Amino acid sequence: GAYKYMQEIWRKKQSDALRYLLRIRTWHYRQLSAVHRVPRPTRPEKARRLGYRAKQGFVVYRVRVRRGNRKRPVCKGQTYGKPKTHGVNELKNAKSKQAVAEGRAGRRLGSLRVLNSYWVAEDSTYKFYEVVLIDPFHKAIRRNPDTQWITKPVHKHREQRGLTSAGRKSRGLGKGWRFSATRGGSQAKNWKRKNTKVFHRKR
Amino acid sequence: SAILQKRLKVPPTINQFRTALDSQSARQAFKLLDKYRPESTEAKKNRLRARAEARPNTVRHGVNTITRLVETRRAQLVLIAHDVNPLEIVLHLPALCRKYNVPYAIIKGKASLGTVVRRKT
Amino acid sequence: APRGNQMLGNAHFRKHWHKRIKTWFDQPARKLRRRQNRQAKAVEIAPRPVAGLLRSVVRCPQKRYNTKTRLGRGFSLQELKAAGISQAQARTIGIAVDVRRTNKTAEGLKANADRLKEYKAKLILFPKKASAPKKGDSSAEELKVAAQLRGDVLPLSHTITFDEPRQVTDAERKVEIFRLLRKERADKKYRGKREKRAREAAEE
Amino acid sequence: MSGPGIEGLAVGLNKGHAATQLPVKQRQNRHKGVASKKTKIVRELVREITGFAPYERRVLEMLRISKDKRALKFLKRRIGTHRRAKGKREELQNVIIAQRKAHK
RNA sequence: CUCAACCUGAACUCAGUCGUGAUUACCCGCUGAACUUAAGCAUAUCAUUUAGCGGAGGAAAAGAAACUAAAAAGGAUUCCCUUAGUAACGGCGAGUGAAACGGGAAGAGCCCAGCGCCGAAUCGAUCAGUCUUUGGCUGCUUCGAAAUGUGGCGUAUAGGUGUA
RNA sequence: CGGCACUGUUGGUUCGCUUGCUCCUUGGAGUCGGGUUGCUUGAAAGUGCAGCCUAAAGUGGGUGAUAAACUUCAUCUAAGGC
RNA sequence: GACAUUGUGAAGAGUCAGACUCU
Repeated sequence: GAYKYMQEIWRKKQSDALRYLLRIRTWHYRQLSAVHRVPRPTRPEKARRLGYRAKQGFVVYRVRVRRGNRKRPVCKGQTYGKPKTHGVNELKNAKSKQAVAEGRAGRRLGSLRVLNSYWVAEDSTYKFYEVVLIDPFHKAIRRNPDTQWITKPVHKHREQRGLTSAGRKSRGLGKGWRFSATRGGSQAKNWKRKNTKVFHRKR
Repeated sequence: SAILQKRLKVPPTINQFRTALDSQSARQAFKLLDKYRPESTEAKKNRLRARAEARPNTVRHGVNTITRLVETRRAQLVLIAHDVNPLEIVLHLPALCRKYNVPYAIIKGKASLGTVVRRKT
Repeated sequence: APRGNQMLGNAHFRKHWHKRIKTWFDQPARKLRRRQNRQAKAVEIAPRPVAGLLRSVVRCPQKRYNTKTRLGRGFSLQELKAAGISQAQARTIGIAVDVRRTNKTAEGLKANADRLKEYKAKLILFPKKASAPKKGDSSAEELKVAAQLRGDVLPLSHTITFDEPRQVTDAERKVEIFRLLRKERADKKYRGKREKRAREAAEE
Repeated sequence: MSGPGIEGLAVGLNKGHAATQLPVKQRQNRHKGVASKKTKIVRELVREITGFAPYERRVLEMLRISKDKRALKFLKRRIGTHRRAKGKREELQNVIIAQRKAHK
């Protein structure tokens, strides 16, 4: 099908053709607002494999995120502590730029539900993602028994709780000994379990 | 944006879409295509109640549909719109058609082609 | 200030442990709640076994435990085929299917095939519509003795048997067990060096 | 080997409790990785369309000059791993051979 | 230059929706100290913790292996006992510190993209009938979404064609 | 007020399912991986997370807890979802 | 200072064997 060809073509981001297209598109994106509604996905096949359907109730937004580390917000780099906490500059955020972009889209659009997002462009200053969202109250969504899951209260603001694909990557979930720190579904839960003092009834 | 697309150097595989069928050849192509337009809304209305009381040749559309036809060498002629945006949707067709020896031309107007098919684009 | 002969202290109480304390005063309450849940489930799914699906037999993984068997997650598709049970049919008649496990040894496959066979022998199938039975469904007076089963389905026996006394054979005595063990250890340990020597000899 | 005094060995090259082996059949999940014919056609056509990346072009120049070690080091630095560097170098060497045969 | 498409972007007290703000015991994502211990103190410790910000539910999160392991092998997630104050980390100082196997509670499995086939077979509003009407069912109702592809089969246990 | 079980009725729906043979077919990219920086872990020539640079392949990719080549294998199938 | 953002042409010098490097 054509979708396989689109996927393979998009895999070649250093080719002349895709470099030209990305240059044009990045220039265009830099002139718009930070969060901006998009008429249609820029990468229909990527959106499809992330879960998008060309059906009423699915919407696409483009979010621009500033690149680089996260400077510690202190006055004149004054931390007032031991030297181990003096770092101000080479400090990296715990969440990825994609996760931050999904968070911005979700915060702005409170009545929709963030489904996913994908990379569309980047320059030295910005990274551009497109977030696919769903309107949980459109009947085209509520009557389809396959998208009904996202219309339930337990999925409110998934990006603010780190449940989207981009969000989960930062939580360190997985199987095996490499991911044993998050047994129970979260590092905080596992830490609580390991650091609770247990007093059995008969001891 | 229009100015930038001319100012920058365009790679050949992107530039091939700028040179489209000339006016006369395009008119001939559309004249041929208009003979096999899909079923109209009024035709559907009139046929529905007759069938309730009781598939010719047609132009096929859609990249995935056209891509399969080309790979199976079942299509005789393929017309590709020149203003497809995003362009990656049809970036492969000119080379794919030429690889399977299927005649193809980049005709002007995804909206003109959509009219032939009773669609938007 | 420890004084005299003492074991050096090790108590891990230097954190704010008073914020994370778990007591077990609700242990009998939890026991009662789980018994009540089992009773409710039994009423809900009677006459099906309260335990639920039938589980498979499994050898414990490591050599420290490989002489013991235990209940597994389910039956492999190879075992289901050997017992002549479809996976779809097993899901309906209440047999656990382990879609990840595969059998690499005839003895392991056969044990579970026999387990499936005895479960089928002990099974009682009610007619899909009480008015009209069909083929495979159990007989009328069989459906009267039906009773809910409690505990594991086909529980495993852990009794240990002792081999019968026998005669000490001469060939048994003439074997050098310690020399054999040390020879095996040496052969495994020096296998690679001998291969290197053989390759060098061939090259010369 | 089983016999007088031996019912199985817990150590050595022939250790293991005796058991009968069933014939081995590949699991379905193992099939992932094989290129389909259509996928190979797609990849070759997309290569023809898009072309080469800048580091690929540099490696092609090195291979034309026959600096295999320099190409390997460059690909190790860029791609990162010896395995991947070897794979990419072999593919680009095939490209060079095909170009030579086609043109000259 | 006329008319008509599409694309992109607007304005509407246009028709009908939805979000905001509370609560803290538990839950999810971030941000993030110092007192204190080291008989001083800077790494370390306190602590991936007070404090700060955001987001849900009756539970949440996790969850159906890019797993454990190296047996004659186990087989989603969650929780308990044990492993164990162990392997390991640490001015190798003060201190810190898991997991698998094993015994149990409970146990339930699945859906896409892609490939391929049917190919718009799919869907929202509106109108008219009809019912058990705080919502459903029927359409030559009229509009619109959808070929930059909605629906059907189908997802690693594979799947599909024909055939018995 | 609920939960059931059986009867009737109303509306929708069912060319399917299993096993053998036959032929065909079969997959997620600025992602993985690599360098470096910072945090974090019991994880020790890097356990997890992230910034920047680099940037894939297709029996390929990951993993097998001491780094690297060359070898025996074993085990899964990441970058989508309930 | 290096890398990325960073594109399109000329002249000189130097490497190679039409590319690269600089200015």
